[PDB]
Amino acid sequence: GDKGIYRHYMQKEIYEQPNAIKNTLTGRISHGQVDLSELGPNADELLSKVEHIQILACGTSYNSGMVSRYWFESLAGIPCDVEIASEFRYRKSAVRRNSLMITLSQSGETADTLAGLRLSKELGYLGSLAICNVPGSSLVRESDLALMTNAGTEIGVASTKAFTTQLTVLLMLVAKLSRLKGLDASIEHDIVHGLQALPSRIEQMLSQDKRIEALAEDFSDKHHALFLGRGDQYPIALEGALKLKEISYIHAEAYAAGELKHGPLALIDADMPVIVVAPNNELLEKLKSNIEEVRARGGQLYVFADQDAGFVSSDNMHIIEMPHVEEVIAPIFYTVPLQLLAYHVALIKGTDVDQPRNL
Repeated sequence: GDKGIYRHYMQKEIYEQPNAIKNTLTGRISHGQVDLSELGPNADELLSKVEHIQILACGTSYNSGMVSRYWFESLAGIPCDVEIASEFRYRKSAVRRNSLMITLSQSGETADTLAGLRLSKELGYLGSLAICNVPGSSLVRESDLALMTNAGTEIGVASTKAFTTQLTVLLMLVAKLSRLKGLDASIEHDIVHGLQALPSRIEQMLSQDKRIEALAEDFSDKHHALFLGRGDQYPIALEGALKLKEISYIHAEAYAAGELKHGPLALIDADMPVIVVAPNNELLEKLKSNIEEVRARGGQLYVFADQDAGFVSSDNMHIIEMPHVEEVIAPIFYTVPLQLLAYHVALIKGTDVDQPRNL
């Protein structure tokens, strides 16, 4: 990795995101559909007889996994369950009738997943689709089926592109399975549309850089933050929180937006800004009401929403507007501002973005 124009690998990776997402599509879309042809002819058996998915990873790879759960359950109608590699490999787990081992992972060497998988062999899982990003290495070698996200490599210790790409492949596989089960096949095409939209929708968001450099000032000297998502956006709060913990060292915690008032609200003052990710109007109405209950301790709500939704900043709710995007890929879109955000906080605090402390 040569740095080129950028200050850091991480910045670079963020800015490489649209491209990399190109590559993870190159020849997986043809006749404008999902071609899972590197899979080899022994692929499509199996996937048809699936009535449950089990995903299994660490770090950020886990959050990508968590996202794609929401997808399956609603889009492909296939039960999905997510687990942290370490939590898995030490419980007697009940197995699900006919189950797939999707094991998400970056470089596919990750100690914990690796043996997570192995335990499934002897637990009688239908088998193993790995998703990962390095050719032939220990996870790749022992998995039945591969889905190399080929990102070019990620040098910064904070997963950026690696997240988006994994989300993409997750997304194709949602499509492959939705057809291999009969359903509306429009439900494939939405994915495919959004899927092709995506690369330049991120460039949309990338251009918005500057406006995020602004907001990070609001965050650069805080020591707590509270990221709030719902449904499939919630796992994006986990990725939000995570990155802020990771590269800016702020205590960031993510939380189900519904749940503000069973715990955290009492934590909010001038030192814990609350970020929400992409609420709908009904949600926002509750959060608005929540945060007003704490205007006195000087708490602020920062909301990332569709310019299209016409929310308006009141004095202590601050709308950050993003462009419209197609619901199917929203989760992927919204990742980037949180990435840039964290990154800019890190930049202003001057903390070691590429190799951050203890990670």
